[PDB]
Formats: sequence, structure tokens, C-alpha cells
Amino acid sequence: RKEKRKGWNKPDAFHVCIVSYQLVVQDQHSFKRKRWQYMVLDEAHNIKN
DNA sequence: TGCACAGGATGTATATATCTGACACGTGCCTGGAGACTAGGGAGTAATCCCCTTGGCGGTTAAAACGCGGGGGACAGCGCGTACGTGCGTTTAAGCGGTGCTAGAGCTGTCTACGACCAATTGAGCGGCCTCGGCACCGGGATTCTCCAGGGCG
Repeated sequence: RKEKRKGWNKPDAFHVCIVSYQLVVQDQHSFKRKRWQYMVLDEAHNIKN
């Protein structure tokens, strides 16, 4: 993940990113820094709580 | 003449009177033993609330666990030599017996500052709160920093 995040910030290396549900719990501090346009949730019956 | 002896002239442990030191016994003045009054500090209870558990499925991650290569560092063997161990004679100085002192250690009245004990005020310090600027974590990039392969050199 560090190797994925070293081409991350300054330029645009991707038009979309694929991140698992549970990884945003640990990496929430890193993912909250970058601005985003669309964040979509699959099978929302998880987050329902 | 060469020799044994009878008694004095010195030693020497032996037995007796004598000199410290420590245990043992008989007192009387600062201690304990005990009796009564006060009272606030300790034993006991009625909510309480508040964080701390109960029991176990799964999914996933970061940390724990195992496995091999080998590199270098622990470690055994062994020779050296000088640095203390051991043994003499020679000296300086403490141990100890005894002395003349004193100046500071040590027990006792005076009173007098001066701190113990107790009402009245409050304000400075403690419970409650709610923010934002310093802090937490990480990318970007430059910088250093060590690892490995010649090769010019033995």
C-alpha cells in the first residue's frame, strides 16, 4: 500500500480507485486527506448500522 | 696420681596470699497504674450510578512463529616476560604508662516573645465547559549512507 501511495498525491495517477471496506478503517487518516468526487458503496446493507 | 663423695651454690616448677572485674543484692523519686468526665471520631446503614462485563460466531489484518545460510565472533591452545609473590635486614613511629590543664559539654531558674486555640469574611482556588491552534501523520524531494564489483595493484 505504501508503494501504491508513493505515486499518489501530487499528479493524477488514476481516474478511479478501488479500496476495500475494512481498509478505510485503518487507512481512514490517509484517505481523508485527498479530495474526491464520487465515493460509491457496494451492497450498502453493511453500513446500515 | 686418678677417682668417687659430701655438701654448698644456684633454678624451678610448686603452692600460697594478693590484686581487678564482674556478677549479685538492697534502696527511693521520677516513672507507671488506675479512676472519673467529656465528645468527636469511628462503626453501621440507605440509596446510587457507573463503568465494567457475558458468550460466541464470521472476516481480516498485523504481529507472532518457524526455517535455513554462513559470517563473523566466541572460544580453546600455547608461548612470552615482567610484575607482583616470597624471603631477608634495617628504621620510624605507633602503643602505652604517666601528667598538667581547660574550655567546652551538661543540668537548672526567667520571662517573654510567641505560637497554640477559636469567631467572621471572602476571594482565590476548584468543578464545568467549549472552543481552535498546536499537534499527528505522511507525501515530495534532496541528501547521505552503506553494499558490492573490478583492477590496479601488490
